Amino acid sequence: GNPLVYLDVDANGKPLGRVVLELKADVVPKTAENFRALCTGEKGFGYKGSTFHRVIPSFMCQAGDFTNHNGTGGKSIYGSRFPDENFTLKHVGPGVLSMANAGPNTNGSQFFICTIKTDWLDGKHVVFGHVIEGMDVVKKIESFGSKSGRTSKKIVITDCGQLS
Ligand SMILES: *[Se]c1ccccc1C(=O)Nc1ccccc1
Repeated sequence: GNPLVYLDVDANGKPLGRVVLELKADVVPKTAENFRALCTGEKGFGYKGSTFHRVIPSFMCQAGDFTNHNGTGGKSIYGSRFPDENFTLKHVGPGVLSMANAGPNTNGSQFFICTIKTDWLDGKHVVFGHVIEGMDVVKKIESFGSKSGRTSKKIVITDCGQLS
């Protein structure tokens, strides 16, 4: 069974609700396992308490920098970075979960929820899951973004974990 995980998200302390994600461990087991463990916090670090630090309406929500909270940090459960597992899953449309990176083989903990179908990102970012429930929460996060990515409220993953 592919893991189901959740992120409960706040905007300036007001609960926005829950995003439920399926991690495609059947396709990208190593990338799925990293995200799953960062959600449970079982390695002693992870996403709880961290933020969506970059949000661009009509494009994406970006999160996972739980060390520096600004896009420069994060780390994987394996070490600071780990390779691109494969590019089998594509950026097919809204709700896609994709690893952020700084070029080939630099996956860490940062990730995007992508709202756009684009062949240009295929083969550059590892896709590893999708939104099962809560796309309305994603659009509320989106509502607090801006062209630059700066958010107008502090968007916080107040709790996260594994459902199954
Ligand atoms: Se969508 C997506 C998925 C994976 C990586 C990056 C993106 C993305 O939309 N990036 C971006 C879009 C618009 C402006 C800045 C950055």
